[PDB]
Amino acid sequence: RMFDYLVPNVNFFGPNAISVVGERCQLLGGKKALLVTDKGLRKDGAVDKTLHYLREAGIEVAIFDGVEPNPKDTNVRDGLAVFRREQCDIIVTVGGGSPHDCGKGIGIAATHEGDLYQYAGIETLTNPLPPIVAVNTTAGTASEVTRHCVLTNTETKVKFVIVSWRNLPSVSINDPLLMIGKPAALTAATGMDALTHAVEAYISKDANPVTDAAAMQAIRLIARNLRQAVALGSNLQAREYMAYASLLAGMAFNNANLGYVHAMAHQLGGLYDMPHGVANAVLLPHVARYNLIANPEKFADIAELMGENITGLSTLDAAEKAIAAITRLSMDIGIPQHLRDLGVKETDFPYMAEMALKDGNAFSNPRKGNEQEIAAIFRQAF
Amino acid sequence: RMFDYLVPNVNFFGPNAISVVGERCQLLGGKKALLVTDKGLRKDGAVDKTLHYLREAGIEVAIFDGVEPNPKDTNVRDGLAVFRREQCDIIVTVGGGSPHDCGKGIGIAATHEGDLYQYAGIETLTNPLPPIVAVNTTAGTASEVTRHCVLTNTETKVKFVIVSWRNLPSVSINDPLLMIGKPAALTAATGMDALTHAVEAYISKDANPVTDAAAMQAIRLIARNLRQAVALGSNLQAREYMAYASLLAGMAFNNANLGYVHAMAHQLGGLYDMPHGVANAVLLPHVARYNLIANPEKFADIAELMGENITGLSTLDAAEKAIAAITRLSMDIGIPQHLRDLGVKETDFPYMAEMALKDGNAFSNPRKGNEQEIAAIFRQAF
Amino acid sequence: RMFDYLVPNVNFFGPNAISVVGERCQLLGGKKALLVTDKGLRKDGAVDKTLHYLREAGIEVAIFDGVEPNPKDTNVRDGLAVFRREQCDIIVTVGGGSPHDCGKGIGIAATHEGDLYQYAGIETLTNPLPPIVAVNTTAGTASEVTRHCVLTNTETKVKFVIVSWRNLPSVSINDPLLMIGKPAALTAATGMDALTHAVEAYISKDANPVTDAAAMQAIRLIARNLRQAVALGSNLQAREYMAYASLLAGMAFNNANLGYVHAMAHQLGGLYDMPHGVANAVLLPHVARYNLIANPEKFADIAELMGENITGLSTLDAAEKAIAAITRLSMDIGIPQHLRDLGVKETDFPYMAEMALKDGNAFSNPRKGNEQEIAAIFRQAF
Amino acid sequence: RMFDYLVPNVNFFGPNAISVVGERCQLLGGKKALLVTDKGLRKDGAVDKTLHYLREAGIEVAIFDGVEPNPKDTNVRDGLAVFRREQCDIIVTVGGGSPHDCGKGIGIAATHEGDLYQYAGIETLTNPLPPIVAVNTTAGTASEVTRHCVLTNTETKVKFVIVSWRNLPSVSINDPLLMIGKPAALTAATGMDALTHAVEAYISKDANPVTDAAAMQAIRLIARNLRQAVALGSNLQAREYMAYASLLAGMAFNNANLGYVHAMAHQLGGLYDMPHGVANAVLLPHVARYNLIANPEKFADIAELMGENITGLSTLDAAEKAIAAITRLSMDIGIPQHLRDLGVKETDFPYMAEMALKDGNAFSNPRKGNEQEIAAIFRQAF
Ligand SMILES: [Fe+2]
Ligand SMILES: [Fe+2]
Ligand SMILES: [Fe+2]
Ligand SMILES: [Fe+2]
Repeated sequence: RMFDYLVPNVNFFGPNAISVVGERCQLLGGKKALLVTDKGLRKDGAVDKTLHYLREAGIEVAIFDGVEPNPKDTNVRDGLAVFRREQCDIIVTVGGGSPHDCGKGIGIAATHEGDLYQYAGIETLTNPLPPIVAVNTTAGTASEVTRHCVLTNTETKVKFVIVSWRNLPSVSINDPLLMIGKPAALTAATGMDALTHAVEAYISKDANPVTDAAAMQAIRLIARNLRQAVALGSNLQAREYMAYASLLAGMAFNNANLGYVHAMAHQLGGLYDMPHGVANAVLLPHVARYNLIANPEKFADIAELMGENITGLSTLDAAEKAIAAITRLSMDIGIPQHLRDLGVKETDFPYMAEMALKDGNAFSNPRKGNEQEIAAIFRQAF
Repeated sequence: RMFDYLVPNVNFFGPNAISVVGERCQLLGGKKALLVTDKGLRKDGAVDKTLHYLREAGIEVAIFDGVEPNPKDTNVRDGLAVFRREQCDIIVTVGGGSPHDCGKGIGIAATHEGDLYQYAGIETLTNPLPPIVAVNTTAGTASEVTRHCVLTNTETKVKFVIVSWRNLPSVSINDPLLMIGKPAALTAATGMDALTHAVEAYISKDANPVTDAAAMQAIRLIARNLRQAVALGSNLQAREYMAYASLLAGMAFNNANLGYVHAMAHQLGGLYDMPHGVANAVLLPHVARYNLIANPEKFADIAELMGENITGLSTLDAAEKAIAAITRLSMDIGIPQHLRDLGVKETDFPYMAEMALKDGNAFSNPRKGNEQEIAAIFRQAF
Repeated sequence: RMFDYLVPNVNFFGPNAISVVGERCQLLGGKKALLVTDKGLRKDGAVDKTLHYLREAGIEVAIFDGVEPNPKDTNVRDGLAVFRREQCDIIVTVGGGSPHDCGKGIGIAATHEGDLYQYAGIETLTNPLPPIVAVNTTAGTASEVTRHCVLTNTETKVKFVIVSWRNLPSVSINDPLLMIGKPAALTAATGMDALTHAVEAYISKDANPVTDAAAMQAIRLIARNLRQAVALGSNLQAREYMAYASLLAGMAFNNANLGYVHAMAHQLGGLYDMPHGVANAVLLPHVARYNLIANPEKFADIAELMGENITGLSTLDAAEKAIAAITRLSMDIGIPQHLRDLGVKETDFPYMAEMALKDGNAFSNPRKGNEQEIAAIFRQAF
Repeated sequence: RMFDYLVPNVNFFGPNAISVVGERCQLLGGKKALLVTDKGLRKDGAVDKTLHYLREAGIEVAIFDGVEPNPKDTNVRDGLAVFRREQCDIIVTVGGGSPHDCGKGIGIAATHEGDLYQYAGIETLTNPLPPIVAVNTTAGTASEVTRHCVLTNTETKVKFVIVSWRNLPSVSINDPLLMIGKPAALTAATGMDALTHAVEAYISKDANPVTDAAAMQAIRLIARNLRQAVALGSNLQAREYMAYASLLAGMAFNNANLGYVHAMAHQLGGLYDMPHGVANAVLLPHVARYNLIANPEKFADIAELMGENITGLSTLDAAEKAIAAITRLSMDIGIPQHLRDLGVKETDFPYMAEMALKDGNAFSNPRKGNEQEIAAIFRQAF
């Protein structure tokens, strides 16, 4: 009946947006910055650019590149050792989801009483984190705009979530010039992740008109730009729109939550460490069809948003076109269409399905299923 | 080429969203609140609710209801004394635009070398304000979401603006249950203010895909709800949508700015002190038609968004329908169609145009004009 | 949010439906009947038919005919006097609106302590009335299916209403064979009265899907049958469908209430005592246009229900066609178009409008108006 | 040529409509209720709700929960024993069809001398029953609004029906808040039972425009909500709309009767004791195709009612779309499509056809068949 809508205070997007990193640290009060990034991204001009604007604005910088794909709690432990030994004032995360998830963890662990795993759950944080300037490199996760901090436990080998308004970065930066170097396959997976965020947020039980505003636009932008962005990575106009789309999808799903697509994709990531992007892609249209009966009117909307002609059609028929439209986009941009080829096996369906209902994202799915109905979705996508 | 996007960190909307004010002050550290409001709102059951939930969460309160319809520099001063003498920690603003502006001004003055004018202009603020929670009771202004602080200088009899990311409230609240008591004519005017925010933001030189997400949905929401809401204030559903519409329109124009409608409306409100909502409403269609040639494609979008059938028409014809649609909506809800009836006089046109050209809102208008062209628009609205 | 839906327990309709009056009096335990009717109807064949079947089933009868157009309170006294002296067990009403109100009044006065006017208002009745078998003769009022009883207070001159589930007749009878003799003007007026019941109930604040089932079908029936009915009274099919329409519109309005049409129609009957049917008729399209902004979507349904082609149209344009259709039907059947022609004076509007805003039927109107706005509608129908 | 139309005097529906059970028992003169229910419903909150409001209203209550799915005469015996032993005044049934038929049966046995099977047939009852308040729990049977009481003869093992106006419950209550807990499969089967009531009544020999009004809206509502209701039972709007739909389908079929779908369903219920709703659903599209030639116009209507596009089509082609729309809905909600999978045997068809031809509902079917043809329908549904 009532909703909250969280989003970073100050956000920057457009080509050359990276040029504000240094300036926005001066305004936040940051003297020294912990730059949190990947081993991969650290050798060209991505971390190098923010590193240039940081020293230009007179901000000292100790870097932490020890962030694994799937951010670990020991990554926060080792990361916090730098923040404390080098005495950093501000956190600058640069990369995809992983650097962002880790920078927040460091912010939490540096500000909240010893240990890290104990603060898992809802609004359970007491004191403000150190300022975080999250410069985002991927048109997919939108973590730079999210309330969510998800790390992986070393002890239990199971991920945990910390959901707090205090995890909202102080400033977000989305510069498409930093994204040009993404290989086609990667821009496709991150692109479908963004799509998945948009439709799941659009059809979520927690969907509202304010959230819809962002989700609808994201779906539209993705449908007009994802193909062209994977076609030619140097296409700036396409990159820009993909960047805005992903940021919009984030503003949406941060406040409306997701559904079964992520609930199932996290399991594929759990058992096979399949890339989160592709896991969402191959499942999307199968879960979307399953969700269809829950709100065919909004699926009719999705079709229209994706460019489909909808004129003389019953709502159910227009809804159908949304499914087709999603699989057409999926097939055009290279996405593998069957789990059979991603290494997945049929015996792991019951376990994954069981886990999927227990996943945090399942609660907001428009259709309340069971373990058998989820196993049938997997088999349809196999 | 580059864009910023500012929005309050944490936002609440939906029926009964007032119930979080006390809890939200607790999380921001506020021990004693300054309640900034109107004499007319100060009794019934609207500021008593925010006074109730603040009392149940254990926050002490000093009320300042000395806010004028056009927030004055002396209103900030007098309210600051109450902030200082009663020793308040946090600012709760309840009402429409006036309490929110005056609230921000109080926040500024309590934090920056005492003076009004001294800090007018762009990013001129150095220090964080006291936390501000803003409860909005009007589906019109969106000042609870805005970076602007507009006061009037009694020394010069002319208004001034302060623009800062620090003016952004800590929390915004949009409870449609509070708005229900709004009389028909008032909701007609406030609706059109929002409508004006949405289209000016959408066609603005500073518009972008992200900005546009909010503007578009707001036009769709207003086109579908404003009529219903002026017909029957107790219609909760229409009240809900108007609140989101006004809020989204705020997320749009806060970051894409406005244009000639507001530039011209402030002049009507500067002389005949015409209600801001009605000044926008009466001028909207005429400034729309003027701006048409700057972006026909986006005016075609507006027609579509307002529910018009565009199927076989040329862009220009479709643009025409957006103007028609706006004036139909304007007439339906009871807006006076001619400035002549609002006591406006033709001899004042030249001077009004001159001022409009200088107004801060003039720069972002998609069509660059002169005094003669602006004067002629007035003539078309007489 | 919660709704009641009242209707007689047993209802008969169709050609020769009258053939059950006797049998149904037997089943209710009535040994002797009070026949409550008009002087006009009481000789020819109409109360004679009902008389024949009462005799055939062994029920002896005493008849009361002193019912005025607009049933007086004294009419009830005179009816109760016959009810007691003749020792009556059951009450059979035959006629239009009046004999039904008078019948119910007698029923009330016979079972509740000696005085009539004192029982005005909502659920004020404690005791069951004698069984009432209501045989309807006009495709207009639907009083045979209604919880209301409305008599004129002879001492004050003003009408009063007793609203109770205990006013529902035991059995209703709607035999179209009994309506064949109605003059064209009478069938036009009663038909418009039925259409009014239907549209006001459809757009009422108290409307719901159960209620709308009856109203939608009644509008559809009237659109396809009223012209045919006024053109030729001996047309059995047209009389059948009008009889069913009127009954359905009763089932609707009894439970969703009415609106500004009826609140204004009663005032025209209050001063010039215009026939209720024609008053509603001349007001309908004008009050409808005023109500449009409250619910354009439902007015768009009305256009469709009435046989208009809505295909390419925006909702508003579709809603327009509902007004057009109504006034087309009005004109076709010979309803007078201007109040001026019915001896209505302009200086009576301020009083009438004031009185109309207080009428019981005004609270359920979808648009909340006032003195001036309702006066404006009068001037439009002038 | 002449029609009766029976329905409870007073009906409540909408969220929280249960809150009137106690108040309504007071007005019917009831001092001590016999709560007639299932062991299942009887703990949680639904007979608890009616118990709460009964006791709050000062009504004492004895409870009989020995009602079987397929209520036996011996249940009525046992229920009646409690009615008399505990000195009960009024009967309150809460549940689906079972508690209602059993509640009616007890009411009959309480006022009608000797046995049960004796009173089987039409208007065979002479005495009024004790007042009956019926609180409905299922959007399916609509027995709370019906003239029928069907029990099972334990001596003969076959079923019997008592059809009477006196079987009409005094008050029906339809609170969708009480229907939320129904598992997906049940709401689907009860929904399709409602659908079957609506289409059979629409196309029955005994159909008329009063009856059709309720039938049409029930079809429209079911086509717009059943998919949503089975997808998420906590969907309040879909629950409301299904509840109003079932009620309307009841008001329709109670008066227009049913046809071959029910005639054949009862035999599946007889032999395999298949759930009524699923037996109906699996048969609907095949019986509908068989009945098509009796009335292609109304199937064309049914197609349009279920949202199908009929614009270009011949009546026959439009009618075809109704059959497809029915089966599409059935599959969408996970209804089993083949009797082969319900444990049905082929050489039971001859016996089932014989019995279907003798069933009470067979008479009003718009197509007169024989044993071969009915058997041939079973074969198509196999
Ligand atoms: Fe994701
Ligand atoms: Fe404004
Ligand atoms: Fe009337
Ligand atoms: Fe049934």
